[PDB]
Amino acid sequence: RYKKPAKMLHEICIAESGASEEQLRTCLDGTVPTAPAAKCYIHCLFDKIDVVDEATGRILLDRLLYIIHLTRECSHIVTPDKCETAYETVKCYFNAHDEVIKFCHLLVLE
Ligand SMILES: CCCCCCCCCCCCCCCC(=O)O
Repeated sequence: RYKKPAKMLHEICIAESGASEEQLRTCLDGTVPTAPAAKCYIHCLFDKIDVVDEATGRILLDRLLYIIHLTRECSHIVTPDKCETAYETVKCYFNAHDEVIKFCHLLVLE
């Protein structure tokens, strides 16, 4: 609605990743969370919304934006670790403060 599906994504992904609320809560000032469990929380989000490329593991950023210049390079990031791939993609694309806080608010708060 879209607060209801995001709240559920957050609960499922906190469980799967083992990321604490405090670790994720760092997003409130616009900083992309850096804790290994928090990086895995981000991958879990992409996996649950089905925005992870089956072929390569690239993050399908344009597909994410359907769900709500720089998209193509950031959507072609592949690392040996799925959590690092998710973290590097967000860092690349959501490089502005307000961009991060908006998704943070959607996932993290009431
Ligand atoms: C801890 C928050 C920071 C990470 C959030 C920024 C990058 C990805 C955001 C995922 C959006 C999930 C909302 C889509 C779910 C839906 O469509 O219902």
